[PDB]
Amino acid sequence: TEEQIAEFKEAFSLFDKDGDGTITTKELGTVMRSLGQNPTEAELQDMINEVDADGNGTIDFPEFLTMMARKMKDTDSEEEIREAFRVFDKDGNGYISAAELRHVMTNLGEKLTDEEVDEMIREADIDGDGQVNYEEFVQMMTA
Amino acid sequence: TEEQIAEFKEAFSLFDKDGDGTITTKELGTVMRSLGQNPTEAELQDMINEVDADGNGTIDFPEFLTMMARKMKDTDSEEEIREAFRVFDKDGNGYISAAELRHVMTNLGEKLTDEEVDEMIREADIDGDGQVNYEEFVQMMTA
Amino acid sequence: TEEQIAEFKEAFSLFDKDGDGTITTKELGTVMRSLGQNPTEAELQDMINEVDADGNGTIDFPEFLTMMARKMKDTDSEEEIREAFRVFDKDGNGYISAAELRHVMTNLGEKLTDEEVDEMIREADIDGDGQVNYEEFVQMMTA
Amino acid sequence: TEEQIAEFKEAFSLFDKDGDGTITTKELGTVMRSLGQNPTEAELQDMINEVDADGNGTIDFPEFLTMMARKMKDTDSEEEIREAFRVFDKDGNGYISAAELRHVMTNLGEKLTDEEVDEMIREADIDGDGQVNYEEFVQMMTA
Amino acid sequence: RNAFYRKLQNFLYNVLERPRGWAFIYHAYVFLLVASCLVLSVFSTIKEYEKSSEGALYILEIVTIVVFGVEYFVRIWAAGCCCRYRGWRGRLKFARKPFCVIDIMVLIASIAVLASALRSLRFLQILRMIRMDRRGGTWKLLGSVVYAHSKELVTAWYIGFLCLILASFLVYLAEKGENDHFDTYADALWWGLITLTTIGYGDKYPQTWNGRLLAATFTLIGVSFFALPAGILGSGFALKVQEQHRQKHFEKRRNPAAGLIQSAWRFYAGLKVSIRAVCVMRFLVSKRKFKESLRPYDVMDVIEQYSAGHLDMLSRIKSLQSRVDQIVGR
Amino acid sequence: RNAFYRKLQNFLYNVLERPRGWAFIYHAYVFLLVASCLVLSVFSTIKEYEKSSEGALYILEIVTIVVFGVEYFVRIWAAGCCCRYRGWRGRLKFARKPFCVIDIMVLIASIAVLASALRSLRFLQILRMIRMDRRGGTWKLLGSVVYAHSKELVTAWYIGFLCLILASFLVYLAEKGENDHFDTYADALWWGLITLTTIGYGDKYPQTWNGRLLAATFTLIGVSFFALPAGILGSGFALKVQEQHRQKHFEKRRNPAAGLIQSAWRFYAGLKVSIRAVCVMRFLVSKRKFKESLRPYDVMDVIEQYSAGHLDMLSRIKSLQSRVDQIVGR
Amino acid sequence: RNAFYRKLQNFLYNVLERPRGWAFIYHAYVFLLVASCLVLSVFSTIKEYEKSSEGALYILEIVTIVVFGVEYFVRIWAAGCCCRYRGWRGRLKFARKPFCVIDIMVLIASIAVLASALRSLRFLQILRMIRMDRRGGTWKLLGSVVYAHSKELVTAWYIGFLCLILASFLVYLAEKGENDHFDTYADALWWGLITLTTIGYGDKYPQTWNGRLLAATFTLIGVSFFALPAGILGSGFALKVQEQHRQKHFEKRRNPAAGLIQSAWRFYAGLKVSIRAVCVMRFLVSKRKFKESLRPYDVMDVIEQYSAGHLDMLSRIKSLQSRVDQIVGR
Amino acid sequence: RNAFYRKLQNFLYNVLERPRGWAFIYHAYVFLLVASCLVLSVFSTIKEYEKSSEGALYILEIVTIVVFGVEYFVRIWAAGCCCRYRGWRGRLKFARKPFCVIDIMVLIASIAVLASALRSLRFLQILRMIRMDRRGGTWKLLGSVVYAHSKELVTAWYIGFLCLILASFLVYLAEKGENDHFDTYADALWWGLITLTTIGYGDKYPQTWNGRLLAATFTLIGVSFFALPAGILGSGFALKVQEQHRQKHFEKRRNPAAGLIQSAWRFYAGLKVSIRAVCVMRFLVSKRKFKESLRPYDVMDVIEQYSAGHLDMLSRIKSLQSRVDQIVGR
Ligand SMILES: C=C(C)[C@@H]1CCC(C)=C[C@H]1c1c(O)cc(CCCCC)cc1O
Ligand SMILES: C=C(C)[C@@H]1CCC(C)=C[C@H]1c1c(O)cc(CCCCC)cc1O
Ligand SMILES: C=C(C)[C@@H]1CCC(C)=C[C@H]1c1c(O)cc(CCCCC)cc1O
Ligand SMILES: C=C(C)[C@@H]1CCC(C)=C[C@H]1c1c(O)cc(CCCCC)cc1O
Repeated sequence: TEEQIAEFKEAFSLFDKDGDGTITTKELGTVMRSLGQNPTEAELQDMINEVDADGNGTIDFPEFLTMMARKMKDTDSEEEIREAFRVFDKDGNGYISAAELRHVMTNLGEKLTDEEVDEMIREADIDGDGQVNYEEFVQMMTA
Repeated sequence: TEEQIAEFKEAFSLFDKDGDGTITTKELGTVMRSLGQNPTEAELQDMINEVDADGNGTIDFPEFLTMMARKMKDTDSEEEIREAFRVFDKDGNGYISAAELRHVMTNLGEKLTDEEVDEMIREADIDGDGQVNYEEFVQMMTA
Repeated sequence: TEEQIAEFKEAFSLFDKDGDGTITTKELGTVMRSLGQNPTEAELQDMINEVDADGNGTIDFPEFLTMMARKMKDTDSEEEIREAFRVFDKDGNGYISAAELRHVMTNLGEKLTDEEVDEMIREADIDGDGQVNYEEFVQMMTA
Repeated sequence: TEEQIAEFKEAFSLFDKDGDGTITTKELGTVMRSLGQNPTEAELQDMINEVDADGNGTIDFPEFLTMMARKMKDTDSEEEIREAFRVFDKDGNGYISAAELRHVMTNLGEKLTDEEVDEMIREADIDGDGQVNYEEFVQMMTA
Repeated sequence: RNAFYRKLQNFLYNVLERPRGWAFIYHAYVFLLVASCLVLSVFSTIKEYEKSSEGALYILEIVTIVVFGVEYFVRIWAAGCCCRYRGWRGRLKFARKPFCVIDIMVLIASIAVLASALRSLRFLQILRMIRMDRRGGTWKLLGSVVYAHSKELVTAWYIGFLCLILASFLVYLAEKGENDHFDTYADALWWGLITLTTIGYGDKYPQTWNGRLLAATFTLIGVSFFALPAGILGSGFALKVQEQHRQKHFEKRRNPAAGLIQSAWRFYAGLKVSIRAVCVMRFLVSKRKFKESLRPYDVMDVIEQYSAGHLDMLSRIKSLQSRVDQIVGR
Repeated sequence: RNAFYRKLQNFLYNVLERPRGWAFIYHAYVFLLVASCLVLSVFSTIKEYEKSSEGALYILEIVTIVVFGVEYFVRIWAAGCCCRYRGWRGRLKFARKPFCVIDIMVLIASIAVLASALRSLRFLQILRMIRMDRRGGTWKLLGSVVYAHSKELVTAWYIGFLCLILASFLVYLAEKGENDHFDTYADALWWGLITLTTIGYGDKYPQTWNGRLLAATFTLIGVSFFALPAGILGSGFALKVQEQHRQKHFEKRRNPAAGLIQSAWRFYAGLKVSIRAVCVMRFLVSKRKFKESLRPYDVMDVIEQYSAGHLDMLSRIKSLQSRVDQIVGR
Repeated sequence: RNAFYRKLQNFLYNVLERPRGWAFIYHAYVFLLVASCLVLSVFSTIKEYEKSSEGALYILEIVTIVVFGVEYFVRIWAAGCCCRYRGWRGRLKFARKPFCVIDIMVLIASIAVLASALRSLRFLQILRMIRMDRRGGTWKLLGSVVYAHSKELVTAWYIGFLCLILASFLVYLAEKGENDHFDTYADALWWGLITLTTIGYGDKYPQTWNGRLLAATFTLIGVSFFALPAGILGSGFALKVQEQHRQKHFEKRRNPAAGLIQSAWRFYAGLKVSIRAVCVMRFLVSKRKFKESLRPYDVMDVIEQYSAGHLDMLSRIKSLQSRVDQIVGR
Repeated sequence: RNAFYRKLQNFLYNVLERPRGWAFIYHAYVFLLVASCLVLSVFSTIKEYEKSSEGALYILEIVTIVVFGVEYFVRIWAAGCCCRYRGWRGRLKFARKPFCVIDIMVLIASIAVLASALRSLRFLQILRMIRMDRRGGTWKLLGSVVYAHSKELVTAWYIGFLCLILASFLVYLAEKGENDHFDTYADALWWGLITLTTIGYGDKYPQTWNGRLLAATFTLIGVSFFALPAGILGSGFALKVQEQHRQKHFEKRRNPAAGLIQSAWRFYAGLKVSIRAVCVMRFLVSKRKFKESLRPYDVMDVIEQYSAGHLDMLSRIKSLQSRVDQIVGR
């Protein structure tokens, strides 16, 4: 909508420090460093490659609108997260124990804090049975 | 001819700073740096190996004369450029699209400026049909 | 016993400089450096992995008590030392010559001093026959 | 003889700066640096391994006497130099051209000076035919 | 006591469905059972042994249908472990699996026939043998390896076929007159196929000495060209086994998976819109890194890794160089 | 509408000429067609089936000649994509291709014969089958692999031939008297070849027990030595497949090609003469780098790369070392 | 003179027990001896040669039992080298080894029979041949390689068995009437097995032309699928040989063993208790490093090594970086 | 004109003695010649063809002895290139080579026989074929590969032999009564060998259905175990070819050879004695480096190289570290 488009343009300008309508690696790196997270050159190049759907190495507002227009339904991330969890699930039946989740998830990848693990448990351990099933979690993830 | 030989000797002396009739890696590197382009040790050694047809690692005026005495007819570079372009041509039929050429050629290898791409288009896109054929371009390259 | 437990707790506190009941890599590294031997990061991580029988990367007094409660009988180190010595024994029959032992053992691995080699000879070359057998040595090692 | 043994002991003492009868890597490296040529750690260790016929990593006068007591006859270096030259000989018949010898030998391995190449030619190109045969040269090498 | 029942049920599911270790032994036993059926059925085709063969096969069919029914029930009961197969609808979907419906169909067919259907019996034995694959893994593996060596297999086939027709025609010319074996060209083709394959029945073989000379010269090549496919496929299978064995060691799918899960959650979890942007871009990055950890999954990545560090090394020393440059002015 | 016509024509050229993906299916169909001809022709050689075989083969020949003519015309029309095959002269040159002239020749021969030529029919079927290669790719690949293992194949052949003659002679000595199979040495050689190859017709086999003992001892070795070539070639083909598979990943022909094109153009595009020199030297460098990216194109280059960087490391630290030396005096 | 006796005894132990070099020749001789027995025993089954065969076999049995007794005694005398086999109890335990008890049993059996037992003689010859392995090394190696390629072997078996039954059934249908070879389905199965294996006795072969067509089409595939296991296992064995050959070079079991021995001794050898702790932790570290030097023992470790150094270099420059940062403020 | 004569003579020596390229064609021609003799000799054993065979073989023997004499003379004249074979004594030593003396012996034997010796003719043909190896290269290569896989070949042989005896004995038990093929155990052993080898003459085959069942079960395994050696050796040969192909690229024998020659000359070329010491130690170093460049000559050296640099890097940074430590105090 008008409000959504205006907010998206404001965010893009926040990214687009120069104001020329073309975001480059330097601007994204600097703004996201100011956010707090320090990136790597390969990381910025990967973001550019994933977001550059034009063929010039820079992005404009229409591309950001098409990106953010993407919704949880059509990301087609189901099978990917499923295989990831099967790799996580030692048993392979499709259930993850609470203790194993607490030990592994918070101590690998993008490390998370105590509030993060608490909210994962809140929105995943609905039944509080320990052996958290993820298929329902990912189905509500898509929605 | 006399004028051509005199100019070739002048160029060789420009290369041969020492004046002993033997061009080494240092003189070529320094003069080409003065031209603007910075080489590498492997690059200089490759030039020496390709141009040293005597067997002592240095060159004299007769070798330079035999080199520049070469003609575009006898370079025998036809098949090489053909295979290079087939590697470039994704389709493999023997035609290159203008947009693909603009995106790729100017963004790889020895990068080129806008005037350079303009002159490639001028002397290659004779018909202005986009899908530039290169067999005619290379045939006129040889001539 | 009470005395053994008290001494083990004293040793753990010596290791546990902080006093929070959780020994980490920093404390063990610092105390063992104060002992004299400089470790490596991989070495400290290996100690942590071998001693962490809980799943949090740190250790408490009960784990140290269970460890030190281990006796020479139940370490099950027999076959391992046997294969190690067979690798040492060029002949493979099961006897090691005194000269070969002196040359190799003191000049590899955790280097040992002259008193060390003297005590190995004392407690291994019981018969003083040169060809030190090790099966008896390891059987008394277990006891 | 007495004179030869005295000279060998003088040379060993020149090597054995310490005077303890045990030459180590440091002494050989320092003395042979004073000679002019710079070694490498691997080079010194290779000399130690090749010359240490005792088993302690250091050498004494008897070992040097046994070494220098070696004569050109019993080195058994024939087949080795033969295979080396066959590797050198592109044709493989057993003759080396003077031009190829001059270009290759002086520009590889332990580089040699002009006097060195002159003396190789003097004692190898006996017939002055260019295609120097080496079997006779190595037979006189052994003698 | 749901805990112990769940434990026993998951063990039964593991032993019945895709097993890993000693469970195979049980399946082997079942295989033997069905295998026995096959043999007995074959013996049931002999008039001499028809009586005893069928007598034993009746009892053995009772045994096998009882075993298969018990296994089917234990399976649809132990299917409760899988989340998809939970409750009435989940278990009904489980029974919807093609191999499960095939199992129940063969069960009811055996029950009906037990209470002429010999062809049906043989087909159902075949089907309960086929079910053991249950995934097409054999077919998929064979197809993958065949496709990998498609060009080599096709060249071997083409050269072997040319050799077959040429040798058979030449031997036919050499033998069309003085050998009743090679009456027509079809007989010569049959001979050539049966020899170059090295089957060599002996029903047809050259007898004229020019024919034998041609047969020798052409067999010396045709036998090798006909044995080539077996060697090619065997080497391909062994090389694939070695590749998989060395690939299964590094197991670099853990950290990318953890990063992907973290990023997906965070992306689910003016300046706020820019933050959500950053997060969705990082989610795309997580998808990309997971995918690039899926496909290559090979030793070549190591080289790539080195290359990365290679370039990295350059970069870092440049910074170091820059530093010392400042020290020149200070 | 030249755009859509060009698109359809390029699709037809892709499906007809060297295809990549699903187009093979079409060719497979065509193969089956010609394959059918072969079989029918063979059946046409049988007196019993001559009538029906030829009756069906007439219709099938009409079908195949129609298909081949339509394919030939569609091919010479879709050849317009290739620049060389453009216009009257370009398309005439296209038709000059050996497989195209062979195709038109077989077409007009089939048309003529349809309107005794059975041998011609068989030969033309063979030729239209052979055309499928169209490049010698099968022959070139087989020759490459055979040449690679030439020494191993030759040693296997030599040892197997020695084993064959020795075993055949010894069995001939053991059987020359008490076995009508081994009348002469030629019979014994035929036996030895037919057994060591494992064809084993059964027309000749030793019967005297010393002969059987010698045959056993020598077959146990000769069969292996005669099967060696198949295993050697199969392993060679599989190893070559693996090498090509791992080589096709890095694809380091892009940047050298771009550099070569740029350098060639610039070389085409006192001080001016020196600049043109520098440019032609750089053109030679481009040629050299392109060539060195052509031939090796192997994993060993990676090692070489490391070595380069290795030396680079050394050199770099030397500069760094030099730098700190200055800091000693400052 | 215990020194020379010990030297001779250790040489005899080396030649008898697991040998390394030329000692194999001696065993080869012994093998031939027992091998001869086998052949003679077979000849003793022929009525024609029974007389001479048994006449020679009596002397040869005397010879072989004498040789085996002398070897057994020399073995239990040269067993004194091994510490476990020292003194009365040690040598009695040595004789307790399964192959030693088997040896003495076969010896006393041969002595008894010499002073009808032909079946016993054949079995004991088999046993004294089997003893040569003495370890199961052949069985263990075969089992390891088979297990490594279990999936490929099983898919080959499954596809080959499906091909066998399908081709047998189809040829049986094509030939059940016009060929007495295929009376029943068992005959057709026997034919299919004997042809797809390429044995091809010739007792049964298709004769009807539709049967021959089906047999050709299905053999062209079945022979390859039946030869697949041999190629797979051969390639597996060769690849394993290459892997072992390249693994046996680095020999990185020396330094870990020395460290393990040092640590074990030291651990055997307030603040004192902390020191003993440090020592037992270091002993656990020694155990871990020894184990990690045992299992992987592969080229992949090299990659891991690089990775370690890789991270190391990172860490190192960080310190260097920190250093230059201080230089900014100084 | 010694220059042109020397050039022509060296070309002739290259074409005759160990050739590299197109010269093989000439040898191939010669091979064909001698090959023809073989065939003709075989044809000379047939009474029917004896007349014509011998008639052609007389002229062909004249041709071949003329060719071999001319080749022998041209060879002993072109041997002047090799330094060892120069002058009267050098050429006499050249003729002393075993293949040269064999060549002259076969020549004079052919001349004598031409002016019953059929066995001599066959043996001399064999010998002139064998001479082509001239080095044992085939035998040496086969022996190397067999030794490399000695354990795998021996386990295959042992398991195959156990399978052979077991299957033959069981089929003999199943068939001793109702099949005249298996009269004795020797007949059953012959059957088992001829089937597990897949030769399958058809002279003996099981007929009782229990016998056929046992034969099927045991052949399904024995055929694979008997084909295993061929696959193992083929894979070994192919892997060795690949190893040699990748090893022949780096060619690191140039610089060590140059260093060795320099050091040897210098060592040939108080303080003087110490200098001569340093020189002889450096000569030992040259010998060591040359030897270490001879034996390993493998890709593993690359890993070793890295390790060296690995340690080097460590050392280098240590120095750098030391440097910055001084900067702390300055
Ligand atoms: C699925 C396998 C195993 C391959 C690939 C598919 C094909 C059609 C057959 C197999 C195969 C043969 O079984 C035999 C040959 C030799 C030529 C036979 C002449 C008609 C080649 C050949 O590729
Ligand atoms: C093109 C192939 C497949 C090779 C290479 C060329 C040659 C002449 C034959 C093939 C081949 C055999 O087919 C069989 C043997 C065994 C020895 C036979 C004895 C005469 C060796 C042997 O190399
Ligand atoms: C121990 C070996 C060598 C393998 C593995 C174990 C098995 C049961 C047999 C061998 C083998 C065959 O000998 C033959 C085939 C072809 C299919 C035969 C159809 C019944 C497969 C097949 O794996
Ligand atoms: C030189 C080759 C090719 C090997 C190695 C040496 C030996 C004795 C024979 C060959 C060979 C067979 O030819 C056949 C088998 C199968 C077992 C046969 C049962 C007696 C094993 C087996 O190693």
